[PDB]
Amino acid sequence: LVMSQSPSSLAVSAGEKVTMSCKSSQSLFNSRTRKNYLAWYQQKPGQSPKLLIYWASTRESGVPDRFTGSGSGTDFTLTISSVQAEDLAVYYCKQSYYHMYTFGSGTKLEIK
Repeated sequence: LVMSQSPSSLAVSAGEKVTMSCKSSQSLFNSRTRKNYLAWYQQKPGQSPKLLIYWASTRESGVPDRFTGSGSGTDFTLTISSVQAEDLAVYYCKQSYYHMYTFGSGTKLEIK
């Protein structure tokens, strides 16, 4: 199982929308619970990881609608509506199915 994220680095202006990908070499869809065990985390410098989305598209309580997770099977997407200064961080995807390769390599988000 290979988890791959892209792009590695995103540099945009405030207010812009961005999308990032997380691919898996194997399907993360479980025919039992019928859900994709893929989550997205926000990692700021030295801070504790922050859960943004789980079950591929379920937004964690406290997270604004600006963060949206989508996709199924092998291709997943994290969308951030209008990037703001507080969004500056590295975003990682984590799969909880086979569990051979847990986290993706991450996408760094910055402004300007």
